[PDB]
Amino acid sequence: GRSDAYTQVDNFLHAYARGGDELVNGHPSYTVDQAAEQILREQASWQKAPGDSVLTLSYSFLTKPNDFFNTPWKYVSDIYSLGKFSAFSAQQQAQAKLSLQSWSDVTNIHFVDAGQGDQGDLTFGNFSSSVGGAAFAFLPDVPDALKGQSWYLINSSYSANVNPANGNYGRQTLTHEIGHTLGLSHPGDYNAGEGDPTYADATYAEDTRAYSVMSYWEEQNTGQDFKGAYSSAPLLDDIAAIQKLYGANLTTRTGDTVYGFNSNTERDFYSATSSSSKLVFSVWDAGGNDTLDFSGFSQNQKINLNEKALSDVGGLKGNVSIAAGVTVENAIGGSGSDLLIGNDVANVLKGGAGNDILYGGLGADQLWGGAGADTFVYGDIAESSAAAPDTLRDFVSGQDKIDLSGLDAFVNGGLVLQYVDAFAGKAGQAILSYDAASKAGSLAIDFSGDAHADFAINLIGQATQADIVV
Ligand SMILES: [Ca+2]
Ligand SMILES: [Ca+2]
Ligand SMILES: [Ca+2]
Ligand SMILES: [Ca+2]
Ligand SMILES: [Ca+2]
Ligand SMILES: [Ca+2]
Ligand SMILES: [Ca+2]
Ligand SMILES: [Ca+2]
Ligand SMILES: [Zn+2]
Repeated sequence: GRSDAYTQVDNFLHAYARGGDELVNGHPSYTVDQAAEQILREQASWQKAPGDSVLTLSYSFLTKPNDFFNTPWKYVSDIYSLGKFSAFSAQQQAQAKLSLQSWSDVTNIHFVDAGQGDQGDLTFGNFSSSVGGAAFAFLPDVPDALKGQSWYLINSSYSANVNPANGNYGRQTLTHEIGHTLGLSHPGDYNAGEGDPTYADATYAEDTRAYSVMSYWEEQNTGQDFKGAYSSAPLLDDIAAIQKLYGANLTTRTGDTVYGFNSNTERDFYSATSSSSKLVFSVWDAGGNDTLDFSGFSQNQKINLNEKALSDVGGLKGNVSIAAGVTVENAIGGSGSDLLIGNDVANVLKGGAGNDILYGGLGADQLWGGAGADTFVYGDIAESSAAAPDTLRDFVSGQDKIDLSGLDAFVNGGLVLQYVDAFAGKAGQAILSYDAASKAGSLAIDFSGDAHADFAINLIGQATQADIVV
């Protein structure tokens, strides 16, 4: 009968489900693509210049008011005044460049620094009198006089935009408004709308800050919890949306990249500096052997390397995701009791201290449970074919367990394992080998009864029959 260990894997594999025919939060559930289509509903976009291979947009920081500032009412009907104008401070400029970069990392856009003034295709400036919210931008389908502008509220009472920094609202607002200048709309409001909306007014359930920085709804609405932090860079649905517009950037991080601790992506939102770090990011990577290093956290974590899946990293829930079309290969857990689930390719999963549950999935994985009593789960024989078997690089009999309880053959077929020394031609025969010389163990099982192993598991440590769970 299925074990608790296998149950935890199955549960997390289906956590944060999207696209179900069901009504989630009284709203239809959209897939990543349906969501992208919704975010792009206005059909606004920049046109790539003649002879340019990539869309090239320059940006500049306004030094004095422009036409729209002086005469807002000539463009936006109900804006009589914007208060006092002020230029972007040094911090706002540095942070604005990091947000711009986070967009160019995922699409084919090359941002050029036009400096101080009104010469850039995208301009940034501050205003002091709110017209409703804390900032605003114009999509690229407006007359040339307005195209590319984004404005941010700064005054004695509202200070969120004064010091943008990794993880805070000020930084997300920059990323959000720039999104607008690039062509992205809020995930909702167009068919109708009002003055005081709530998440109840969302078009689809995944319109929350866990899937799109363009949303205004808390991630809690969908089950995630970033504990006060805000994503500084584009999230799962934003990447998909911006990519339909300007294509996927296939030149980004093509080397062997590490995300989290010991990061080599010179990006603040992909790096963890201490155990107290609150990470919130969606991985976009175009190539190489990559690792999600979450070694520094002591909390119980759940990591899923499948694309489009979210993980509960460092104390937060559903804070780490992997974009569509991305293959991350390895993951390293921390000292807490973790759940690491791999994807279709060969993965290196390291549970570290604590009692972990490792699920390699398809491909020949290298599973390391590390200190503690770890469980290595399997739910399909093809996950460790005899042709391309897994390798348990640090098995410890009487401590670690190999979990086979969720296989169909056992849970439905009622197959019983008979430990033989040679395949005779009966289904259910298993040979537990072990060369004391190399200290290399082995487990082969013939499910089809044709005297040939269908499922195999290499080992480096001793595996007794009392270690295998069915
Ligand atoms: Ca890479
Ligand atoms: Ca990769
Ligand atoms: Ca661990
Ligand atoms: Ca795998
Ligand atoms: Ca462990
Ligand atoms: Ca162990
Ligand atoms: Ca496998
Ligand atoms: Ca066979
Ligand atoms: Zn907005």
